[PDB]
Amino acid sequence: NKMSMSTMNMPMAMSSAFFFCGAISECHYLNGTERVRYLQRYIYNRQQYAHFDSDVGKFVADSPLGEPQAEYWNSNAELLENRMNEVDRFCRHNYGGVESFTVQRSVEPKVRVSALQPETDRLACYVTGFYPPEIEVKWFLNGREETERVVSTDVMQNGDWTYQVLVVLETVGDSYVCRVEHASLRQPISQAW
Amino acid sequence: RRHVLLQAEFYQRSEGPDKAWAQFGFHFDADELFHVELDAAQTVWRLPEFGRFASFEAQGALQNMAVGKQNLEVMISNSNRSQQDFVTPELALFPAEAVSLEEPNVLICYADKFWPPVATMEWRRNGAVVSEGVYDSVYYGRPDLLFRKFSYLPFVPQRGDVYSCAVRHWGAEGPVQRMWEPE
Repeated sequence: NKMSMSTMNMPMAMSSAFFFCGAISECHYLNGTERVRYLQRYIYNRQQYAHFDSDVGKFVADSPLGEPQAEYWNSNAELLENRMNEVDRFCRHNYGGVESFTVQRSVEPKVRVSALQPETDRLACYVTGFYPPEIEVKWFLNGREETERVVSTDVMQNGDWTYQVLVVLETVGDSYVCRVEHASLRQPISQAW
Repeated sequence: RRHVLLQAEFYQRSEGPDKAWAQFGFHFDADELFHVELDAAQTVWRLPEFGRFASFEAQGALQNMAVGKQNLEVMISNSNRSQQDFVTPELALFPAEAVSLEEPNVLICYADKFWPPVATMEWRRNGAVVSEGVYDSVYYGRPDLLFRKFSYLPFVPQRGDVYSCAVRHWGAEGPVQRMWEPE
């Protein structure tokens, strides 16, 4: 499918240096297209000066700098009609165009269990290469979920549409399992040690 | 439950020295779908599979860039050339996969929480520059209006090798760097 873009509105004109100006056109999806919110943010340097929210239907000044611009854009009903249409021709169109490989993207985790120590004090469960980032990684000792001695890093972004996480069990007939549940998997992975 | 698709574009310039930059890209959740190479008018998909599933007319981004650059000059004036303090990056260096001696892997260098979005990454193996097969991302936004950037170095883990990632942020006194070595 052919993705659509959103135009930026143009604000009215009223030794080393650095200047930055940007715009972010956001589509917020809850239960897919059932609830859709368009937000367009206008930023100068490190501050947002104005936005449009489709739930509001008008520009809102976020700083004194944007106050003149919100009122200038808010005085033009055709301009406001244009922004309100972005919910359909930008947000809904693009959702239909990319849902198959974004919302429905599925990449299976790889699970490795290691000793860390010199005697063993800790078991590492390394889980790598997965998408989406939501994942459950649990340690079992003889079929009983451990929690007390369990330390989890945050799920880390690899930046290439994959994620990783590390779950360490502090511990000393013992059967340890790292169990991984993920949307890519029909069945959880039980990595024994 | 919840998803965000963003079109994020920025236009920036320095004086002393004089330089200009621009970026136009689409993002889904924390990850990049594509950016447009503005000099060549080409849509560059983050993963080649995206480019087989979908398309984007990059000429549209170039039209936005002309508007962006004009917006920049108008907002510089409306603000009486007000400027913000720079924020220098935090660096993390970590492997993509489980490290096994002699198994090809990828080192990730993540520069985070910096502004403005102008930073270069240089990789070193045992203190020598390595550049073959390196991928650098474009600048990804944050809620706090700071930026982050990824670099990737293909490598083969060996006992006693040390790696370093150094970031040069615009206007900093020098590079900040982090080292990594295998287990």
